[PDB]
This record gives sequence, structure tokens and C-alpha cells, in this order.
Amino acid sequence: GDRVADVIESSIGDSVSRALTRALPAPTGQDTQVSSHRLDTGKVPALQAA
Amino acid sequence: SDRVAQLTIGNSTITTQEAANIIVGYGEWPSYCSDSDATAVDKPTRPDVSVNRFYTLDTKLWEKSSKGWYWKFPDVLTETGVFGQNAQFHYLYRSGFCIHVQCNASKFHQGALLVAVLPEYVIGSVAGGTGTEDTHPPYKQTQPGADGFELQHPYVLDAGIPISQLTVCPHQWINLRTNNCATIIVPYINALPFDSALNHCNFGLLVVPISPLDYDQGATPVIPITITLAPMCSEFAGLRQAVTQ
Repeated sequence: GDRVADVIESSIGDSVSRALTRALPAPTGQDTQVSSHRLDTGKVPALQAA
Repeated sequence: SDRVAQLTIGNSTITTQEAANIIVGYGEWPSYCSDSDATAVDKPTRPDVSVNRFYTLDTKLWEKSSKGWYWKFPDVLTETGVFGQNAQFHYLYRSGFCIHVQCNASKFHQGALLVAVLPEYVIGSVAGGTGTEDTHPPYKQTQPGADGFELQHPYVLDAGIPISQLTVCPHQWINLRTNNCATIIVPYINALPFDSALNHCNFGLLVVPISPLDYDQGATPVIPITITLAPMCSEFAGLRQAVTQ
């Protein structure tokens, strides 16, 4: 019998594995979409952080 | 009518009054590459009117003992105008062609020309006469340029293949009794959507006199032959600096 709050609300025993990622079907290579020029500030996909 | 024609494309126009219809290579018109057949990812360029125009390359003399000549495409244009500039600056290339051959004489001249288009026309050598030597054609023979090159053995077309069967290829005759011009429209012929314009040659153009020129003394002895051609639906891709060859 559980009566104390720290045991009632406890998270001990969670046996399921939290998965951040999922598998998606990929029978062929990915397609390429049409693109055009872009001249704006604040949105930069070239710069990263390794 | 049918004997009269006018071809206009870009900023050029060709008129004729002794035509013999127009031959469409393999029953197909030149076209652009589709999205399901393209493989490169960058956006190709389509300069349109600045490259799709008639270019006149040079003039050859027809004599009683001439054997024939051949031209390689697009080697004839790799160094002419905006088309040549684009072909030098870019890695890839794709286009068709529209060929017009001019040759006129009088009603008292006779002779016949066979104008044909043979894809992948690889030129073979005489192999040193006896045939024990492993030779390869030199540069001036494989890639003569815009000046053309003369056949040495027209009966075999310098490849060991008989000229009597050259009519299986898209072709027209220039018979002085009937016509004075020929037109063949060639789509893009290749196993690749795009190919190099400098290393690879798609086809070759053959002009061989089957019936010898003959006229009576006193008539005009100088009968020239002229080649005019226009690229169609040109594309280019893979831009970098220019390369000479």
C-alpha cells in the first residue's frame, strides 16, 4: 500500500524505452525540389555548429 | 506548295525555291529533358534566341574527281559565337540541330550528292596498309573542326562499312536536275541525358558525290557546296571557368 506522496507520484518502474526517433520507409533515394534565390537576414542554413 | 520553303529561327532566315520537303530524324522533334530523366541537381541554363540561330560555317568546291567530306558535331560550333562560349564555360550539354546544305548549278549541269547523318561515326585507320600495325586516327582526322575533312576511301567511309547501306540513316539526295538544297532535323541522340560538348561528339555529317559532276566546256566550272546549321532546344549545366579544349 502506497500512502506517502513521494511513492504515489514516483516514476520508479517505468520499463518502456522512450524513443526520440522512429523508422520511416525509404524504398528509393530522395527527390530534389525546385529552389530559387533568397536575399534576407536572420535565416541562415549554411552556418552550423559541429 | 512543296518545292518552296522558308526556315526562320532566332534572327536568321533561309529561303529556297527548289526544296524536297523536310526530313525529321527518326520521326522525332528535338525536345528538352524531363524531370524524370534528368540526373543532375543544379538548374540548367536555356539561353534561347542567342544560340538557336543559323550559323554558316564554310564553303567547299565540288569537282569532277572529288571524293567527299565529313563534319563532326558539335565540334564545328565549339568555337563560334555565344553557343561556343556557353559550350566552353559549361560542363554539360544537350541540343538538337537543323542542317541545311546549299549547292546550286544550272540546267545544263548534272550530278548527285548523298547527305546523311550517322550517329557515333567513329573513324577507323588504314592500319598501316598491311594491317599488322595498331594505328589510331590523328587529331586532324578525328576532330577536324569547322573546316571539315576529306574522305580517303569513300567506298568504306573510312570505317570498313559500305556506303550502299548509308541510306538506313536519316538522309537526303541533292540531285541537280531536281533540287538544290537539303534539310535534316536531328533530335538529341545519346544514352545519357547530358554529355560533354568538348570530349564527346554525337554524330557526323557525310556528303559524298555518288554521281560525278559533268558539264560541257564553256559553262561555269566553280560549283561550291555550303553548310548551314542551327542548334535547337539547347541546355547547359555545370558552370565553371572556360577551358580551351
